[PDB]
Amino acid sequence: EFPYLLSLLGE
Amino acid sequence: PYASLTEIEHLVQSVCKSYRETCQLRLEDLLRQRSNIFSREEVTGYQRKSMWEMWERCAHHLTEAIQYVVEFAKRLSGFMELCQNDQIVLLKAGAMEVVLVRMCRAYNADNRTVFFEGKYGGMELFRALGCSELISSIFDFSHSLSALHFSEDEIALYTALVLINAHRPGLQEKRKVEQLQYNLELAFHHHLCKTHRQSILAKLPPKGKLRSLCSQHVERLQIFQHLHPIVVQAAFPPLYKELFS
Ligand SMILES: O=S(=O)(c1ccccc1)N(CC(F)(F)F)c1ccc(C(O)(C(F)(F)F)C(F)(F)F)cc1
Repeated sequence: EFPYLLSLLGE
Repeated sequence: PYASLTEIEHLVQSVCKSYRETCQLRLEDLLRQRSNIFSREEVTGYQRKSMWEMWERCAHHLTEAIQYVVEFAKRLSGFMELCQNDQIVLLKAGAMEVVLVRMCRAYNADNRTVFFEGKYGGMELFRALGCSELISSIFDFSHSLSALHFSEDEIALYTALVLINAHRPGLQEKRKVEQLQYNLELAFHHHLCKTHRQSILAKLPPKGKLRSLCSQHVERLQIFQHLHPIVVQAAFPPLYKELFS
């Protein structure tokens, strides 16, 4: 439930 | 499986480098800008801003600070080894805590001001937010940290431990986090021993201090959000909502 957090972790 | 002295020395270097690459503002820049202080006119400008606009500005700036903490986490030795769930649990719980610690760099104890939007200003700049007690708590916490005179390397090693805290509820691989935490503790203690600064240990903030400040922040956010729910929807960063909503 954390798409922007995962996106940052993935960048 | 525990770490050699060489691995611990490497870990000190690694953590300091990660901080160096993600500290957002350079300490030398912050210090040299102490004489640049918001004029009475500019302070009046801020105080006249609406509550919602001040809240949205502060949410923006906090979110930017939080992105740098995430980058710090990503470059930290052994963070990538954590499962995805635990990465989120640690950051959701700890990111704001790290920001509150990092804030002392931008705080001038001589005149009780903080670097904000390009100049130094006192707590009165923040009147429009309508949460004087929270503001006061934040300035008090920065003042307590100013007295320790952290080095940048100390800030690096201490914020690593603020993030890698095995006692967060919800962690699924507690033991792995305990091991990473222990090694980071060894690195922090090693560095302090070499620099003759072990005396700071007794002076560090009491355990649930950071937790208290973060819980107050969330409460004030919830009160705001309750009073202005469309503003939060329309104008707060998504990351901020995910972290705090
Ligand atoms: O915690 S705050 O109340 C806050 C409110 C709303 C959104 C984010 C943060 N606020 C406290 C303060 F008293 F300082 F205002 C806050 C303001 C500014 C910051 C910032 O530290 C800084 F530097 F801008 F002042 C930053 F965000 F950047 F970190 C952090 C928290």
